[PDB]
Amino acid sequence: AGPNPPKISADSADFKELVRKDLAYNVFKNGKWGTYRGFVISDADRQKERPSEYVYADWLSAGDMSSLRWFDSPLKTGHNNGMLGSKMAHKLETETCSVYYAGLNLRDIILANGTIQRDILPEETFFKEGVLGVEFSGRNSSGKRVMGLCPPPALATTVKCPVSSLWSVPDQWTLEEAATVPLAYATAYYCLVSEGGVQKGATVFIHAGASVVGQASIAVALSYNCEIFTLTKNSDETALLKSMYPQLNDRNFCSSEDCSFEKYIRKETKGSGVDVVINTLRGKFLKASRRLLSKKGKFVDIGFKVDSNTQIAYYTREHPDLRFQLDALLESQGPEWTRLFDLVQAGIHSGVVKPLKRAVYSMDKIVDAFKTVEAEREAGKIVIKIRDEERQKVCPTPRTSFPAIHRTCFHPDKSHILVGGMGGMGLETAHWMVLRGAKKLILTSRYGITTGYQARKIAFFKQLGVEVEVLALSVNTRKAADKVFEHALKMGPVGGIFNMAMVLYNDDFLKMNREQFLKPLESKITMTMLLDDKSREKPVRDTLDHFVMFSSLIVSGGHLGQANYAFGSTVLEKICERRKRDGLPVTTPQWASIADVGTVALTIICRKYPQRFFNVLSVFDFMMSSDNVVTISYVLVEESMVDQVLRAVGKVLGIKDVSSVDGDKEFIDMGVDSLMSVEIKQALERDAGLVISTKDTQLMTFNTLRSMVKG
Amino acid sequence: PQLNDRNFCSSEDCSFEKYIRKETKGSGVDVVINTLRGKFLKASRRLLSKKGKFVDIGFKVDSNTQIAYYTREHPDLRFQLD
Amino acid sequence: SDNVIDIDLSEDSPENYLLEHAVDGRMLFPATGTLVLAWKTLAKLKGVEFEQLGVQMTNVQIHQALFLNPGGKTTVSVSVMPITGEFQVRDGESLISSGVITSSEGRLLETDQHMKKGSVLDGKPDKELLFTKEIYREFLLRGYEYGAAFQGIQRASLDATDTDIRWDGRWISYLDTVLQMYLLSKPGTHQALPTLLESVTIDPRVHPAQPPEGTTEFQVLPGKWDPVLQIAAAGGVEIRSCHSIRASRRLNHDPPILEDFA
Ligand SMILES: NC(=O)C1=CN([C@@H]2O[C@H](COP(=O)(O)OP(=O)(O)OC[C@H]3O[C@@H](n4cnc5c(N)ncnc54)[C@H](OP(=O)(O)O)[C@@H]3O)[C@@H](O)[C@H]2O)C=CC1
Ligand SMILES: *P(=O)(O)OCC(C)(C)[C@@H](O)C(=O)NCCC(=O)NCCSC(C)=O
Repeated sequence: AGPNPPKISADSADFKELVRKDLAYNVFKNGKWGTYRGFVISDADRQKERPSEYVYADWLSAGDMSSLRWFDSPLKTGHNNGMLGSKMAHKLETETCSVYYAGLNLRDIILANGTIQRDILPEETFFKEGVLGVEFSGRNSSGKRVMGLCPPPALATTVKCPVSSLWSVPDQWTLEEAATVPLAYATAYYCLVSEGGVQKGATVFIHAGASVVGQASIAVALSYNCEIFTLTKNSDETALLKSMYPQLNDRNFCSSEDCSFEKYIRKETKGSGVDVVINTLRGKFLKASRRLLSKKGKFVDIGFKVDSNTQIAYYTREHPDLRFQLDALLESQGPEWTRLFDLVQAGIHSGVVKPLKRAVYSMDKIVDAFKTVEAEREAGKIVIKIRDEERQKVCPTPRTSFPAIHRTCFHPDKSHILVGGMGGMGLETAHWMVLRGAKKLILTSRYGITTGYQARKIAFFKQLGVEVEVLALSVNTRKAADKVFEHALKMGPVGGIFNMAMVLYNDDFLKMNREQFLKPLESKITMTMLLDDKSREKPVRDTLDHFVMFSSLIVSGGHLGQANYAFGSTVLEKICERRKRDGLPVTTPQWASIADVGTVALTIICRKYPQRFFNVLSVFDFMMSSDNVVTISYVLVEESMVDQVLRAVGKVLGIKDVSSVDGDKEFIDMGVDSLMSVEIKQALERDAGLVISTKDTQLMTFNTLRSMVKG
Repeated sequence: PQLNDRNFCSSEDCSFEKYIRKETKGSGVDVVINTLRGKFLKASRRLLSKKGKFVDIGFKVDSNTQIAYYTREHPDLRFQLD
Repeated sequence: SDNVIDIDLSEDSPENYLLEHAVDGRMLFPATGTLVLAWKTLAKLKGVEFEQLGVQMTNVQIHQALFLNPGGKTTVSVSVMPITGEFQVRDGESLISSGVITSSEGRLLETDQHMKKGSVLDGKPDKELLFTKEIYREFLLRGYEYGAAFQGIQRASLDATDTDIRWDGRWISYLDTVLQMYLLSKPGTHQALPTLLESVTIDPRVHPAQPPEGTTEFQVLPGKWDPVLQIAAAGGVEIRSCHSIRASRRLNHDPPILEDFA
């Protein structure tokens, strides 16, 4: 209230003006009469990019390579996500490096475009933030220029690379050149010297000689004085390889267009075959390559798009899966890896390891870079330039910011209080925090663990390496609040306070006694002031990072019989605005009907549909990384044959108005993973007579569909 | 004399897979010298460790296995000493 | 070529329960659905009654998903090779399942679970037991919308090992409830669709016969998940080494509106 506060008292002056207007809601705030209103946040702001110090590349929708964005990296907290389960068995010593260039391999493109799910990767990467990028080249914490391989995501601006996977850049290569060496030559040595056991003078057959791993394989083999046969797509690749390696004549090149190389290699080797086969092609070329093997020859298959029968072989231990072995070695970093580290390190000194060709792409062109690798229209490495290399050779990395999308993260060394978190949304929210970094939770309840579902998930968290303490204490007195935070500071600095408590009593306002009225006013008023007070006083105030107070739509929509719950829920919404006046952190989600978890779980109330919890947590992530106090979130419930199938097909893609979107934009552009296409494929037959191919689905426009059903 | 009753199983039924995996604490066996065929061959492969090696010296191989030898999919070790 | 099966998803068809099995609004044909179709086809080829036949499927790949059409009819064309046993469920020119099915007259069941009589989950407190409500809260949060016919598991332990699967006569639902012991053995937050069951044995001669017609208090068969061998067994059924493929979650409603109370 301004210097002249209103004087509303019976026969006052300011009151008489209000009576004449006769408005149902008059609030005097910031010196003006007004009303509390819910202003819609545009959908474009949910993905708005803001400056951020630490970022990493991920995908908004899995299987779409046009949805790669830069998100906030939990490395701002020092550590990295995915420190649960197996990842806690290997206590590798890591060096925090500033990434200057990130190398792009065919492994990243395979994961990004949905050809392989992240579950095929090593189990230590199951809970990682992202799975894109392994190699990099930058500066370590001491300013030295380094390059190496680290568990993903190395497609970021800061990495925590194990000290046993980090090489030193010679003082002749720019940081740009060093970004091409590590993985290409690390895999070449693994395929030849570690798995193939190549020997001096042996004959080796390399598929896809022009690829980055193909070029590295040739260089290693030539250093071993081998007889080389390589498959080159076109004459440009053959010419390129000849220029890079003068020892190669036209006699060492074949064609990948058909399996005619078998006779050539089987005549030039005089029927002995090839000692080592680095195999990337599949189908009949795989069979022909096997038939070229000598009697002691080794077949190293590093292709990614394996068939179904050969995928069964991997499961039943019939064959070894070598297409994700470099990733597995980097997790363990045991004797097998140190052999490759020594080999590559030796190669650098002896001149075998030489930088490959390169093609730098800016950070914002990540989508274009990924498409370039997938097409394979030309040879060379694709490297994303994160920063600009300084002229000096040992200098600190300047502190800069990058545009990235929000991603909430919790400090692993800080304890988080979840008051009333042992129920409904609390347990499935604590699961979310654990996956996003939280490793110290204090769940509070009035009774304790009282159901089998609670005991199961609390046991699940403890198994993952989280420290959970369950207190049966209601915070309705300063003494209890001290006890709860005492058990908190003994686990770590208090870095979050969430209140998800509710005690509902429903009845008509006239039939409610005093005791019945103040039932929902203990977890929403009495608590929130005692938790607020603690966060305002040290040592929590300096340490506190989040302060979340869950609320309901009764504050903005109202309800019948819940006059008490409305009163308490609003006071919680105003205690969370006093915090904003004083600059303290505060968040207050104002939910609507929610599904799968709680009160509603046990549908349509006030015409609003219940939300799916996997959305509750998607918007909740937006809520935490925002400047407003309360963010209202709710869901509202919603001819010719040619238009019939169009609506059904458009509905599959997640489009509400088929006519709104462009009729010339291909389905893959909007996004068609692997299940939407089959649904459309079976729907174009169920609804009409059309029978289309799965691949044809993703490259056909809406106009094509309309013009095809008529035919 | 070194061997104890704990080191033996029964060839009549494929119950060794459970016992061996339990006794090895899930690490699997590093090398398998395999002579049995059928369901005992598959079970033996599933005890293989991450590095584990499978040496198959049985003579009465199945037709599908024999085609694998011809195709160079697998090595034929049953007449290697010869 | 061989037996063609017509799944009638009408208002009162006996196979109307197949619609009470959806994954985030997608009404898919159960992965164990193709097991019964292949199982019944082999019996029809042999001339014996499918409930008197002890089968064993191997490497059952669910090549592609079958979207059941509500209030309609879907057709499949199961085909079993006489002697080798290669079975195949297909719809037109599209493959939907594959594998090898073999019958036998001897013991086909590895785990000795068909002998267990009662239930280990007796006398335990309520805070050491999961019930039907809580088990299918775990599945629902992961995207698996099970209805009332597929909600078989009546009780379980906090370890997910022991269960009280219900036997009510329907085979497509029973084999799915045995495959639910696998899903709740891998706690998580993502949605996984099974795509390869390496071994399935459905010896019915050690399995309780169909409930007497008119029954409503269906009996419960003790089940168990073997974390060592990766075997889910209950009564006269075992499923070993079942693998799944992660799938993105679909929003059945429309995007929420976010406002700023100010
Ligand atoms: N559920 C929904 O759809 C909606 C939820 N919200 C908000 O989200 C949260 C929903 O949580 P939900 O689990 O759904 O509610 P539930 O009723 O399902 O469980 C809420 C938890 O609150 C705990 N609790 C209540 N009083 C106290 C207390 N004095 N001290 C400690 N713990 C307490 C209870 O633990 P015990 O029972 O062990 O005492 C219970 O587990 C609430 O904050 C609610 O306001 C907002 C709008 C709608
Ligand atoms: P693309 O990467 O080709 O996608 C492959 C898909 C479409 C995922 C295919 O493998 C598939 O649909 N498999 C799933 C089969 C299935 O639905 N099995 C389980 C039945 S539904 C259930 C668990 O509710």
